[PDB]
Amino acid sequence: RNDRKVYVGKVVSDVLVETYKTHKLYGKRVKYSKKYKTHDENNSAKLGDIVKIQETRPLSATKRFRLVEIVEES
Amino acid sequence: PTINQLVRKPRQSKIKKSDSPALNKGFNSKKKKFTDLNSPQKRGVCTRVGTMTPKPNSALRKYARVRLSNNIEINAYIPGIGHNLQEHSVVLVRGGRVKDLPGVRYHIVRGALDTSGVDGRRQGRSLYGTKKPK
Amino acid sequence: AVKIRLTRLGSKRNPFYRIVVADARSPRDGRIIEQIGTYNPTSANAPEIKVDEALALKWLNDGAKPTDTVHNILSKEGIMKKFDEQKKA
Amino acid sequence: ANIKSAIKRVKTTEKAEARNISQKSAMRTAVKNAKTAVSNNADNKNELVSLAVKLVDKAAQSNLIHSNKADRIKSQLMTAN
RNA sequence: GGAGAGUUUGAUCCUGGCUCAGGAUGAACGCUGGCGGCGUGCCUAAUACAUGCAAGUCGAGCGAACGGUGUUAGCGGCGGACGGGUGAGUAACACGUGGAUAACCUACCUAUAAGACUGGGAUAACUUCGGGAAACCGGAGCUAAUACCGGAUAAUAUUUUGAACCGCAUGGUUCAAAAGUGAAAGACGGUCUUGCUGUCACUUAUAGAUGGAUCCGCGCUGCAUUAGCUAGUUGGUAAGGUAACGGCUUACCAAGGCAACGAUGCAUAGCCGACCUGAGAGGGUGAUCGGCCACACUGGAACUGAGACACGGUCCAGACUCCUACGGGAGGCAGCAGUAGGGAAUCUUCCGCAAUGGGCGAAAGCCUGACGGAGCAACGCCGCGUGAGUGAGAAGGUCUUCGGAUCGUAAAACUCUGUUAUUAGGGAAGAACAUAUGUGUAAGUAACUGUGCACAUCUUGACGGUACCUAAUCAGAAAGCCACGGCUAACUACGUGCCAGCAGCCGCGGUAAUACGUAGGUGGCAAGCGUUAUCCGGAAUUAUUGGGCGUAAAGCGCGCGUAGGCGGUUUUUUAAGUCUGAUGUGAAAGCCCACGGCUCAACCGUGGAGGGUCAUUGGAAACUGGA
Ligand SMILES: [K+]
Ligand SMILES: [K+]
Ligand SMILES: [Mg+2]
Ligand SMILES: [Mg+2]
Ligand SMILES: [Mg+2]
Ligand SMILES: [Mg+2]
Ligand SMILES: [Mg+2]
Ligand SMILES: [Mg+2]
Ligand SMILES: [Mg+2]
Ligand SMILES: [Mg+2]
Ligand SMILES: [Mg+2]
Ligand SMILES: [Mg+2]
Ligand SMILES: [Mg+2]
Ligand SMILES: [Mg+2]
Ligand SMILES: [Mg+2]
Ligand SMILES: [Mg+2]
Ligand SMILES: [Mg+2]
Ligand SMILES: [Mg+2]
Ligand SMILES: [Mg+2]
Ligand SMILES: [Mg+2]
Ligand SMILES: [Mg+2]
Ligand SMILES: [Mg+2]
Ligand SMILES: [Mg+2]
Ligand SMILES: [Mg+2]
Ligand SMILES: [Mg+2]
Ligand SMILES: [Mg+2]
Ligand SMILES: [Mg+2]
Ligand SMILES: [Mg+2]
Ligand SMILES: [Mg+2]
Ligand SMILES: [Mg+2]
Ligand SMILES: [Mg+2]
Ligand SMILES: [Mg+2]
Ligand SMILES: [Mg+2]
Ligand SMILES: [Mg+2]
Repeated sequence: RNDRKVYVGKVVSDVLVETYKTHKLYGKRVKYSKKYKTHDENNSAKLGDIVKIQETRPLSATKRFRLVEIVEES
Repeated sequence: PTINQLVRKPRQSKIKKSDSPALNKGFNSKKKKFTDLNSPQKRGVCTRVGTMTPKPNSALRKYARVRLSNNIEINAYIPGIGHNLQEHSVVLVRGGRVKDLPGVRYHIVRGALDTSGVDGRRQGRSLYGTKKPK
Repeated sequence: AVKIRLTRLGSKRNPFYRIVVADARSPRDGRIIEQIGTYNPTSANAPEIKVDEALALKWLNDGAKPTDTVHNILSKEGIMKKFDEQKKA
Repeated sequence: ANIKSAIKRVKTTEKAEARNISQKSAMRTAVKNAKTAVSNNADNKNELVSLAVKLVDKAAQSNLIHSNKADRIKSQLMTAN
């Protein structure tokens, strides 16, 4: 078929997906994070859990991801 | 500084400033606002011709007071020996400050608009707006 | 519709043509789908036709239509005969 | 306005708009009537639904509505039927 | 593939700024000006626009009228959403790059299949009676269609029953198997049998192709002397809505959402390929060509349509302009020219559809300010001229230590040439076709006509009698600009006397000025040469490459401490960084290399290379990160 983007992150409100942005001029890696509002269905996950998410069609004004699996419990 | 300091606060180069600021501005009459255009010359009208004394040097250096087409007042030097300028003359003004004359940052173009060429000039005539003799 | 047509290159009084597959609405020298050859009508001896025969039949079988001059070019290279023979067979 | 074919297009647009308005109005009336008849289980709720389905399909053929909108309207009646 | 120099001192070494030598331009200005080729030419007022042209076409869909087979207005179809312009708005999924849609739409085109049955009623035109200055509007009748509308047949489309199999959650692909429901058109030909049949056209279904839409990762300017922002806001449920998912909209429920990783606000800006500069790392720009977006006097809408919320369409509101007979009417150059205005500054109210491309048409063809050409401008680049050979120190100018020196083999004189120029003679390519006419073949036919394919004949050039070529005649028409103290190539005389003037810097001029002005000579360039403006370089002068902080500018007065940055030794493990292959993609044009055509060169063309912090995927495990 085709593959949808997958991320792993920590719940910050019941997902933060911290990544690195290498500096264009100096070459140093700098940590940056982006919050991915995701769809949890039956409110299963809680704050601090490390979760896996997958990209979906728009679900609301800002939700574009579905929580597929919980990796590390809060 | 450290690499981390440079990442937090990158280098910043000094901003260059223009030696002829009155040439790099336009004026929209309809909107009564100033533009930024970088012209090489500007038309203007002579408000007050006259002379001024230099700063070691000693002379009576001829100049004119000009209101440029962008409604800015400048002091412009009149090069060459003799000129035909007076009040209400229409002149073309170019860049180039004259040392020893404080507050005169521009030159009047000889042989353009109402300014005549220098009379009797035979060497470097194109700098003084003089046609080729004979 | 989709056309097989000539886009102009070269310089003044010295035309050179690329043979392209393009949307009819695209500007003559603008966006194309795929180039399939060249055409030089001012060459010294031969008009220097350089058609990619496998590409031309794929687009002809996909509904692309040549302009009048491109039809003559494809005919001079036998592409029109192979197109008609493959359609019946 | 200025161009001869633009002037003619004003007339043909007005003629099409008048026909389209009538057919849209009739189609919407039958859909609303069929919707009400379901919410009360009338004896002829089947005839009113069949009429509404007939007109919605004719509007889609006339490009008055998209086929996707006709399908969405058709289902809403038929599930409730 | 990387150059420095001047300037702070009596002199020095540092530090440090300043200035200069280079390249470039949509340039402008001054002086000057021969030609050819190729390109480029409103950067300012998205200011206002006189006039002409920039979108039509189809009589083989239809009736009528006027003319003698033609044509006009009208109905109808298709086009007018392309092509062309502009960069105002926009800091945003607008754009670049990489993906996703199991949340999408798609006229014309192509292929396949099944069809194309049976009825009806309008109305423009038109005739007639009016009303209005006009724009135009009313009354009465009349009439056609591939216009419009009923009915029949057609399901893969919808509902329900389920089932099998599969995916990434919603789900998706089939298998059914019942119920509703949805079409269409003829024109011109052949054969004739009024039946069959060719082409184009029509309907439905399914694919392909094309075009469009939405979403997401990363990338995107300043200002913190801008720190709080949001209340459909953030999520949920339901309904409505859309091609489609969705606060897209509404109702109710909850109080979320964003932000120091810079929210928000203000300002600025269309973005990219590219372009200029630089050794590179970088810095600067978006005119021209190409891609994407946005806009069309300002603001708000919707209609038709496959597609528009539509530059040369409609409706409404506003500013402005124009006609009026005062009731009323009309308009939108950021299309091509052109005008006025603004400005330092940017062109013809040209020719043609011959070529390429586009719309309509069966075709002939018509339309096409796209486009192809011509005109103007040294605005740029490239090429060629303005003569060549021989010619011992003539005159004239300038200087002179009045011997001479120098302009100078320069001139004249003798011969020679004709690129150019003038006159005349010839004169390409760019043209491929289409149509028509013959034959042949393929499919189909009962057969033919026709259709596809092939060969042969026919017509067609705006530029333009242009390029080019040939002959004759004549050195005759065709050189200017800046500079010469040092940087920096090239010096003397006279005039002037801190005046007049020069000047990028150092500075020059106050009576013996190589710096002012002129003259002779010389230097540098040359149809150009200088000046100004602007950008990069020199500038290691924001220093990642590549700088500093005792006294030159620079260590917070000093603790405690949050975020962040960084972090000792070893083993196992992982695979985010790192390394190494594969695949896809990074358009075309451009730059660079190679080759080909232009007499050369510019330029043009062809084939490569390059350019990602790109994605996906297979390996490695030392280092950084995770366990
Ligand atoms: K000194
Ligand atoms: K044409
Ligand atoms: Mg030929
Ligand atoms: Mg030219
Ligand atoms: Mg402009
Ligand atoms: Mg205007
Ligand atoms: Mg007609
Ligand atoms: Mg069709
Ligand atoms: Mg019809
Ligand atoms: Mg702007
Ligand atoms: Mg450098
Ligand atoms: Mg519609
Ligand atoms: Mg339009
Ligand atoms: Mg217009
Ligand atoms: Mg115009
Ligand atoms: Mg003016
Ligand atoms: Mg054509
Ligand atoms: Mg016309
Ligand atoms: Mg000039
Ligand atoms: Mg020297
Ligand atoms: Mg001088
Ligand atoms: Mg003297
Ligand atoms: Mg000097
Ligand atoms: Mg001098
Ligand atoms: Mg030259
Ligand atoms: Mg610089
Ligand atoms: Mg510099
Ligand atoms: Mg330093
Ligand atoms: Mg220190
Ligand atoms: Mg001190
Ligand atoms: Mg100090
Ligand atoms: Mg201290
Ligand atoms: Mg202190
Ligand atoms: Mg060349």
